[PDB]
Amino acid sequence: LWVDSTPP
Amino acid sequence: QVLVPNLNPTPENLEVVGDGFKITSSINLVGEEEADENAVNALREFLTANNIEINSENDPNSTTLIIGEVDDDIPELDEALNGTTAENLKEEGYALVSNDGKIAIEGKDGDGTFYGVQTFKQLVKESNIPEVNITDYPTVSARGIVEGFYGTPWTHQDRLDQIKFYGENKLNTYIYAPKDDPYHREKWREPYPESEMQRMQELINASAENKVDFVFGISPGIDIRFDGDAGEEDFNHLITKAESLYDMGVRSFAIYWDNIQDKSAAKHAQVLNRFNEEFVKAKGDVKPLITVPTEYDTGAMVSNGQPRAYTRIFAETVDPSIEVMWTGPGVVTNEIPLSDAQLISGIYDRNMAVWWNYPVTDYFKGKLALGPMHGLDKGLNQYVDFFTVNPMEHAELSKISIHTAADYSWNMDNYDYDKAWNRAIDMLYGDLAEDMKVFANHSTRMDNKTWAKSGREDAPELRAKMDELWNKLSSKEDASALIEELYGEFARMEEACNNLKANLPEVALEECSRQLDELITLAQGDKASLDMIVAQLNEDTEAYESAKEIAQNKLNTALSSFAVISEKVAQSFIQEALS
Ligand SMILES: *[C@@H]1O[C@H](CO)[C@@H](O)[C@H](O)[C@H]1NC(C)=O
Repeated sequence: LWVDSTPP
Repeated sequence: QVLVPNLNPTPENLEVVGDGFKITSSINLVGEEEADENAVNALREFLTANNIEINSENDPNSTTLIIGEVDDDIPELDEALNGTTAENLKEEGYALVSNDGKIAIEGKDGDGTFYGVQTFKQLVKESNIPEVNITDYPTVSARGIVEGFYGTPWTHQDRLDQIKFYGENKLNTYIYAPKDDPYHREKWREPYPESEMQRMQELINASAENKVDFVFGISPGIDIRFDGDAGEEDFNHLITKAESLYDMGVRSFAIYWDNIQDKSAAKHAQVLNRFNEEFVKAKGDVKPLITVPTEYDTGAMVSNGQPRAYTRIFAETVDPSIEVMWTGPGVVTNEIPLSDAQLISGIYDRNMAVWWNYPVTDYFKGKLALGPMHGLDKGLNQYVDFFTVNPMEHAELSKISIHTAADYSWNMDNYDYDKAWNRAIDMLYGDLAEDMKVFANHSTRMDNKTWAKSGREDAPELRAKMDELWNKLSSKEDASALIEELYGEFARMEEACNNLKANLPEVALEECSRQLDELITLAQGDKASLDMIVAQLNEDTEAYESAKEIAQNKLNTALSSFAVISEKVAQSFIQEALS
């Protein structure tokens, strides 16, 4: 998780 | 007569008052013993770089330059401003006057005096200055960059160059918060090694030289413990870290909570308040604490007009002195309209900080974001007092976008995105600006097809012509003049991109060569697309089938290459022609 600010 | 050159940002009040003059070979410098040390050095470097000596004894035949702050008792300065004053201006403002062989700079404070020299530096072309009366000051009082993206952090030399650049454009804030720096986030408790600390010291020094407030960020959200002896130990860790940067001269701090699993709102704010009391206020020369909540875009903060649980509890607890950052209506988003500012500011009973996620491209790395600030309301200063952009992992080409940031946040109501965009490239690229515009023009819109959409649409005048062609063709009108107009645009993209490849300095070229290649490919496929249109008009099948293979070959190359550019324009044109 978290390589950009992709929503969850 | 001396024309006012391109200035950035746009000064609030400027008036031409004379024909201009040439600055003599050497000048009388006045007030430089009392004037801001950094403003004087900026002025000194510029004078050396342009072969202008400073006299030791006054020479009444020499241009005379007077500089100082309002709070300096220097009466030769007041006489030179000719009734113009910086006294009545807001912090960071200044007055500048050139008539009749004298140039006077009075900053409201030292920051103001430095920015006054920056303006002076932009006004002088080959020794010629215009004769003007300026008073100038920023709309937003915190302006700059949060280095906060995912991916390869900027290098030391990138940062040193960036900071010189901020100074020259009156940006006063740089937030050190790179996601991939282990000591910032994944391993936030650990001290920087001695050599990493020596690169920090250089960075802190260059910030102060350039009037940039260096903000030391830290993101402890991953695994910080909040309660009992563990909460103490982990809090003391924040303190030791912040203290070791304090001890090198840092006077701004940020504690960030974005993109983490733990959503303990009260705990988050409690850590902020504690740090604010035990560090920020206690030290007494430390600027207000900065933060970003785990919920930081309006979508994730608000539900049917009302704050979600995390936001509401966070806003309840967090000290009013702290700056709270938010990205707007989405993470990466077309606009912040006034009403979105109003809503968020309302939840927080404060002026907000924007963390604008453009030109960052960490979420869609094949494309360069090379457009102006866009979709940001021009009355935003009513609810925002702190504005920073999140740049690309590409420091050099980030400059185009940031350049327009300087203009938007300094002189907001006057901001014109297209004018500011042309200025950025004019100022940064020189001889190559025209061609750079041609290329850059195709690389302004960011769209990942899901959650991230922002920026001015790609080459819109060309999209408009592309659409008027399909209109003229389907309603069988003579399109033969548009077709020749379009062959020109496509040949031009190729001509320009080839010139950029041949003549761009390594620093730029190493950031955008794959996208230059991509646009030449697309320009060529567009040319063949038109060839396909023309052989359909001429009922010529031999020439249509072979312009169709060429078009297919170009599109195939662009779709599978890493580089991405002009998706909805130059690229879509070829997809359109193949149906
Ligand atoms: C999420 O958004 C951007 C884009 O991926 C990312 O660089 C940034 O670090 C994240 N956080 C915030 C507060 O925007």
